Amino acid sequence: GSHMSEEIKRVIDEVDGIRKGLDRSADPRDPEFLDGLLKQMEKSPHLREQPIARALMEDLRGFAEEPRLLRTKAHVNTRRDQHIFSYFDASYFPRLSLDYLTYETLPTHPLLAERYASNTMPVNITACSEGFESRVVVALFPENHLDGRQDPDDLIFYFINKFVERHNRITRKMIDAVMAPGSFPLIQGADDDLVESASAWWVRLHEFHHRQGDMPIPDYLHAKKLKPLAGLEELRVDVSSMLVCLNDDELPADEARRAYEYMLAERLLRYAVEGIPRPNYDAVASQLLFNYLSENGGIALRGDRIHLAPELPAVLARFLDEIVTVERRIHSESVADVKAGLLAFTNAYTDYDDYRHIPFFADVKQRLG
Ligand SMILES: [Fe+2]
Repeated sequence: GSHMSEEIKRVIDEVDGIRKGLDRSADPRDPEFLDGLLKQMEKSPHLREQPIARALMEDLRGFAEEPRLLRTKAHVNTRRDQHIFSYFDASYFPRLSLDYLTYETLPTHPLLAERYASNTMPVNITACSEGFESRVVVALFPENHLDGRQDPDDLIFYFINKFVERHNRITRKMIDAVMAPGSFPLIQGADDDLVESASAWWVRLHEFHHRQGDMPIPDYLHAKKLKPLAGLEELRVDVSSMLVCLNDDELPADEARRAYEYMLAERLLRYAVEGIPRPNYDAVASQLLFNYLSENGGIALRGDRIHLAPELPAVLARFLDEIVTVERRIHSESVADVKAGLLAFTNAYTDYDDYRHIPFFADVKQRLG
């Protein structure tokens, strides 16, 4: 390798060595645990030279008095370099602990980050410790750090290489075997660099739209924690994103179009089949959108193929309007009552027993891998 790449491998091999011996049953905030971790790190000769590791080490040393990873997050948020290293404690990323990555940025069109700014970093992982190999760890959020905090400057990271992989492994196959021929002309058989860019558009518009509307997630997180409502919210921001891709004609047309089709294929196909024995919240949301589209003339089933209707962009805007109409009630009714209204919308387009994978996708999951 190059000289840097060899040194990074030495840094990461040290991380992987400490990490695998850590008592993971312990409370990772316990001072004896952290002191012992600090001592292994202080005797870790390539790791302890890295600026991010020195920030982490000082944060950890002071953690009892100051339970913030203040220097670690300042390093990452200012992007002093493209190294991300910390001690993570995330319920839904259980394999993350003492973990280290380097990333490469992805170029995005200026009007995208200009008109639709958030603190979102779509990046590719270029090297990492074992925790970041977990296929589950497709993003990284400020509160996943040991201090559990999210603050207004914090950058959110999405590992686009992992989304491209999911597209290559599941979505492509599904487009061919599930959609009508000709459904997704700009993204069908598209090159990975083009999927990559579509996916970076998706995450950027996704996070932007979370913060938009009458019930934006920062403020209304708890209103939207129930599985159907968590899923309906993700649907709201993805459809909003799709519609920006169709309606904002100042965006480059091929890229916006490619992003649009990527988002719709991912939502209609890959997210719709996820689920151990039963659908997850993303799956239920895809079920919801699918049923809603069937029943309102956005898509039709014939031949065991989804056919995308000419007026799908109109049915999408109708869909988003029904959510916004319910969410606008927040300004005059109780949260409990607006939550009941959101729930009533989802129940009209899903099947609950937990939720059941709808029969069309039960057969696709059966038919395909
Ligand atoms: Fe989201």
